[PDB]
This record gives sequence, structure tokens and C-alpha cells, in this order.
Amino acid sequence: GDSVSLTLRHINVRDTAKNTLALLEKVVKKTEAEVPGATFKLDGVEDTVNRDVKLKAEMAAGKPPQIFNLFGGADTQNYAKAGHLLPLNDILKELGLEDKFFELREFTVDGKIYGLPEAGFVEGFYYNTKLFADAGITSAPKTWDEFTKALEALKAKNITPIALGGGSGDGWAINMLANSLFVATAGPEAQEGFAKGTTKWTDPAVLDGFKRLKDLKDKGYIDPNVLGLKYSEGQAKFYTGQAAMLFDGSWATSAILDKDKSTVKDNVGYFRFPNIGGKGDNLINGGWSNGYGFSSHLNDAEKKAVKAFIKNFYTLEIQGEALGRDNRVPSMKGVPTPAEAAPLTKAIGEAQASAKAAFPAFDALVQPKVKVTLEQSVQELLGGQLTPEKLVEKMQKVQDEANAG
Ligand SMILES: CC(=O)N[C@@H]1[C@@H](O)[C@H](O[C@@H]2O[C@H](CO)[C@@H](O[C@@H]3O[C@H](CO)[C@@H](O)[C@H](O)[C@H]3NC(C)=O)[C@H](O)[C@H]2NC(C)=O)[C@@H](CO)O[C@H]1O
Repeated sequence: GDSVSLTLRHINVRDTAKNTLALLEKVVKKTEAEVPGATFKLDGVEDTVNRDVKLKAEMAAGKPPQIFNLFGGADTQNYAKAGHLLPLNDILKELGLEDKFFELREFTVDGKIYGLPEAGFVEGFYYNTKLFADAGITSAPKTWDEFTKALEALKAKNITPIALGGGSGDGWAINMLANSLFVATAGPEAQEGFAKGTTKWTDPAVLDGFKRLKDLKDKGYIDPNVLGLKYSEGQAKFYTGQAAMLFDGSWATSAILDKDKSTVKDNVGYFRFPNIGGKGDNLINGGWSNGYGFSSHLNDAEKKAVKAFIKNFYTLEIQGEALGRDNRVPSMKGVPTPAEAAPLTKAIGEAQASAKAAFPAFDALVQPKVKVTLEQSVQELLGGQLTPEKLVEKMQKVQDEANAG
């Protein structure tokens, strides 16, 4: 006691996330044993629904859950400004956690920390080394010209080159590829400038990225049924051997290595987005963007339970179990290399380590309305209802509106 009930909003709803959910449940059970009186009510919600609908609406009402999956950057800035996020600096000092994270920048607003990343990420191309060899491609492409040559060769063998599930409410999956394209063509400063008014979506180098995205679809390099598939169905297209590569975040590794379902688990490699030439060269999309935040509206009993949860979730033993089983990338420093380290994770590590630098996802840097508009727009682009030129015009219109607000 005191008796206290806390809702814990998480996104670990899909079958492929069952190990992540079980680890969360283990931490919750430990916390309940440590804090008599405290009961956690887990509320699992699909990724897009939580971020873009449910938590958004709860925050608008000033009634978020006590604990919730949260994104750094724009989302955290909005909710912190509105006064709905618990500042964590003193808690981190109390728990010995102040210096334990690789990077808290996305969750920091005016020096105060408003969430804790659960994992790191990079985005890049997972690829099927067998299908590449079938098409005569014997190395991972380093440059755009080598990449287009590989796509040509795969297409000529009637191998679907790029898996992608971007239908329904899953436009963000298209935006993974779009974001690396427009950073490759325009440089990382372009996406930093959209919300500051110093760059525009209509800048020719940004438009160039959307022209290339459209050309990948026009050529049949992106799966023609992209708009008919959910995100996870695009992943399955890849990890069942039905397409040669997949642009995705490193949180997808476990699905690609799954012994029950992935036929590519022993024939898979990785490469970072290839060099187009210019200020985007040798960069990799990545950072520490997603984890738990906490309501600022907690009584003393609730805050004790929340502190215990933080103590029990953010520990190297939990981070190490996540890495050892699901190849989940630590957000905390000092996790030893697993004794059986996985080749695919080694390849992702090599792509990240040899990059000049990382850049965050564009949705850390633009307002939610801008993000959702891009999702709709890229679906329309791939469906032929919007040209690249009309897309960037529509995007700058919404960006101008958001910047005025
Ligand atoms: C195979 C499997 O089920 N893996 C689970 C992971 O999906 C999950 O990681 C989270 O995945 C979501 C996507 O479903 C990631 O969200 C995306 O993150 C990028 C980068 O910040 C952002 O640009 C996208 O907008 C965002 N998409 C949406 C819809 O929000 C999220 O970052 C991942 N989070 C973490 C901590 O890695 C993990 C953990 O929940 O569990 C796996 O089992």
C-alpha cells in the first residue's frame, strides 16, 4: 500500500514482438513484488495507432497514461511544453542512471530529461545474399550507380528487388526509404531546416529525392503491391525470400533471424544507404529515439511505482537479455558483446561504425501534422495521384502552416 493502479502503454502487440512483451511483463512482475499495493495495467496498442491517434488524444486532454511508449524530438517537445511529461533528472540521479545512456538528446528539452530510450536504431538495407548471387551481384552496393545496377539485374531475373509494406496507415514505412533518399540528395541540414524555415521541401535537392523514390516504383524496383501490404507484410515478403532487400530499422532483425519463419536467416547481409554524391554521403539514419515517458500528473504512490519501474527496466541485465535474444540494440552503455554474437548484427554494426555520422529520423524534427501529411503524400506518389513536384508543394504548404502556428 497505498493501493495504486498504473496504466503502462506499450506497442509490443505483434507476434514478432512477443519476446519484447515477455521481458516487459517480467520487469512489471518484479516491480509489483517490490512495491506492494502497485498494479500495472498493460495497454498494448499498435505503433501507428498509439503515436498518431491514442496517445496524441490523451495528451490533448491532459490525461496520458502513467507510463507510455514515447518518441523523442517533436513529440516529446510538444508534450513537455504542454506540461504533461515528468522531468527525470532528479530520478536519474537517485537511481544512478544519469550518465548511463548513449544519448538522451532527443528526450531533452531545456536541459530536463522527459523520457528514456529503450534501444538505439539505424535504418538501412537488409538484403538476401542468395538472391543477389542469383542475379550476378557479388558485393553490396556502395554507390548509387552500383545500387541501380543491382536493381536492374534483380529485375531482369524477375526477382522483386525491394520489399515494402506501405498501405493502410503504414505510410511511415515508405518514409523510411524516402527520408534516407532526401538526406542522400540534399544533405542532413535540409531536414533540420524545414521547421526552422531555413530550408524548404521544394528545394531542388529535396525534390530530387522524391523523384528517385518515384523512379524506383516506376521501374518495378519497389514491390508493385506496396500499397496493398501492411508494414509487417512487407517484412515477411523479405524474410520469406520473395524480394531481394528491405529498407528497415534495426528493430526488425529478430524477425529476419527467426528460425521458425525466416528462410533468409542464413543468407542475409546489410548495407547502409548508398552514396549519391554530395553532402549526404556516408551518413546513416539512426539515433536513440523511442522508449518510455511518464506522466507529470502522478501522486506520491504513483511516483514511487514509476521510479521502481525505471529502476527495474533500465538495467544492463535487461538490456543484455534484449540484445542476446532479440538482437535489440542497447540504449545503455557497457553491455558486453554476446558470447554467440549474431553475424547480421555484426554487419549492421560495421555499416554504422564506418559511417561518417548519423542523422535522426525526420519525424524527430518536424511537427506531427507535417509527418502525417508526408505519409499520405508518399502513398499518393507511389499510387500516381501526386507527382514529386506536387508532393513537395503540398509539403511546403503544410510546413508553412505548422511553422506559423
Ligand atoms: C520484429 C518486431 O516486431 N520488432 C519489434 C520492434 O518493431 C519494436 O521497435 C519499435 O519499432 C517501431 C516500428 O514498429 C519503431 O518506430 C519507428 O521508429 C522510427 C525511428 O525512431 C520512426 O522514424 C518511425 O516513425 C517509427 N514508426 C512508428 C509507426 O512509430 C520504434 O523506433 C521501435 N522502438 C525501439 C525501442 O526499437 C521493438 C520495441 O518495441 O520490439 C520489437 O520486438
